[PDB]
Amino acid sequence: AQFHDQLKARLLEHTIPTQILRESTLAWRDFKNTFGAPIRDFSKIEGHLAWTISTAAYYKAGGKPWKLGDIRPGVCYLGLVYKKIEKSKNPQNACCAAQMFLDNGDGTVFKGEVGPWYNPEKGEYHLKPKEAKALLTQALESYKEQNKSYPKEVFIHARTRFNDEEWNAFNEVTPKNTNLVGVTITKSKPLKLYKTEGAFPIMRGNAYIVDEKKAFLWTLGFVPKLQSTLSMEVPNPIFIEINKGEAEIQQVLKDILALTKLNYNACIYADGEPVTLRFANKIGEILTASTEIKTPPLAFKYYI
Amino acid sequence: MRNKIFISHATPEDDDFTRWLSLKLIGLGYEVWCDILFLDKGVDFWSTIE
Amino acid sequence: MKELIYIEEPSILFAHGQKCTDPRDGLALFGPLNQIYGIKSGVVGTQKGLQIFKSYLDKIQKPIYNHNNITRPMFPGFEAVFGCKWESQNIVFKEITDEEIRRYLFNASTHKRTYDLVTLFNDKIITANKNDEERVDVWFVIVP
Amino acid sequence: KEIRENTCKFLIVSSTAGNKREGVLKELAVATKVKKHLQDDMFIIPLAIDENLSYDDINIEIVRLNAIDFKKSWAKGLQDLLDAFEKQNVPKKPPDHSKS
Amino acid sequence: KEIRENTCKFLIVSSTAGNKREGVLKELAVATKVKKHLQDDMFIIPLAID
Ligand SMILES: [Mg+2]
Repeated sequence: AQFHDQLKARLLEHTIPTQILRESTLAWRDFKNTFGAPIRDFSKIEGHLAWTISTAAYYKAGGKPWKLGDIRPGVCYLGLVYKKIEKSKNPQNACCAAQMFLDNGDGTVFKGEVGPWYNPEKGEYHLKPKEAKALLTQALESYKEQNKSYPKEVFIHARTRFNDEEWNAFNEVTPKNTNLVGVTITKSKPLKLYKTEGAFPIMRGNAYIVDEKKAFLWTLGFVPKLQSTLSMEVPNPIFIEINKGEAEIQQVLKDILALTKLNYNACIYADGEPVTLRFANKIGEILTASTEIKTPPLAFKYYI
Repeated sequence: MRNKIFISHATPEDDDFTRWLSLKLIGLGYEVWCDILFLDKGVDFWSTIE
Repeated sequence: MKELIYIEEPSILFAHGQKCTDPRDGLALFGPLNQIYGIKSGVVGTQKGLQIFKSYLDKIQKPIYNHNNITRPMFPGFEAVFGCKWESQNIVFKEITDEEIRRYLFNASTHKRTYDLVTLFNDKIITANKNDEERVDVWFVIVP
Repeated sequence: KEIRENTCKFLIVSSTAGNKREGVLKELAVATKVKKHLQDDMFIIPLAIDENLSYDDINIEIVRLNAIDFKKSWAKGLQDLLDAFEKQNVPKKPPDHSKS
Repeated sequence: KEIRENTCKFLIVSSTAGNKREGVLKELAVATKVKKHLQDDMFIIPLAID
């Protein structure tokens, strides 16, 4: 259950990359039918297996497969997701900063922030006012040191709406008059819809606006280049709600759509949710395996 | 006229010795012809070498 | 009447200042941005793991074909796409435990079994990294 | 037009079933005739890809010629093809990936 | 048909212009290939006339 989590968590203190490969992937020949039903199969998909592995290993070597270049310079980005540890007093307090994008003249930064700040409450999530100030200040000095100047515009993602006091505290730690906005992104909300004619689902990239604040987006259709569906059955969309701030809907929607292909762990053409939420989700269980670590690194090579 | 020096060997077992000899001889200056310093395609397999 | 607004696909950057939408064909055409060419690796496991890893490592040099071309772009080869060397003749292997004193007789408190497994693997890796001379880059772990 | 008036080299490909095709053999005979016409440097450069195609059972008319190997890794085949090409003093052109 | 299934011996000749003819050279190349395949050296019997 926690084999990989524990192994990577305890090896994290020595700064060594690693890669775990099950033998069944390598030995998919001899694990054939026990009594007439084959256990296992990659014939139809065999070539793609190589595409799944090589580039990943390349990233662990120190190579950059592909970078995105559709970002306005002099902007921010950040994400967040919580986690349940339920160690002793069933605490709900595990917040893992996801990432941040920066333009240091010519390059792109993908290191993110870390530090599992705690919270006495066990079921209400949110965040106490003290932790949030340091949480945003951290990204602030990171931007200062990687920009040799001050940041201009800031964006924030989330998973759940939040109360007034902590956003007010976030506005309190705002330097000068920079604009801050946070966007809540759910995962599943039922808006099942069909195609009137034919035998194919909706075509990927559609939208359905219900108000100047809320919005919707579809991600599992079928790209004409791929000509085949990304999901076996009819898809399920993502519901978008803007919580606070003055943010135009179309630009933020296209921005969050543009950040669903940076899945370095694989090479599938399209992915459902943006990289940020799942990326913080998959770093959280690494640090929740064992909590004796102090100041873990901020490079995602070792985590992934 | 007669200036070049031919070198023959067995390809699938030893090539490093021949390569080192060719490099050393060309370093000293003597012109060298062997199995690895010919046009990427011959007219035939042999006719060119003979 | 309520209508659906459509959003087009963005574009990603590649080498030589080129652009495309899919990344696979771009890699097959232009390659990565930064050039690093050392994959001196490491591995732990049993000897059958050694031979199977060697076979799979030197197998990927030849191209391997999908069942359906139109949905999966072709894979010509690691050196064909990346311009980086990775072969099955420069591995520095460290031997694994073979006795595996843990058997069906010992199944209570599997947490302890997991602890013993991870302690063994981690100490072996750490000792190999700390004491030996050769410069290793990645560590592959295989186990049934 | 192109085979006679505006061609410099030739890149016949020896696949497994390349001998069966009558069109490739016809254009191969055309290339042989144009080589018998020119007699300047060389025109034909074979290539081999398959592992089943043994080095002796190759197309009968082309047994006289050798072949750069591609059965092991495509990268080295592309490399030695290109440096043989540039050794043959073929006229150059600055690269441009945008056209590709 | 023959050189692969219906050929036993070989009777290459040697004129004063045989070494400059492509057909005979091609045929003897095929003959050497089939002699390697057939693991028998008793295949070609050269002839001298002029
Ligand atoms: Mg992984």
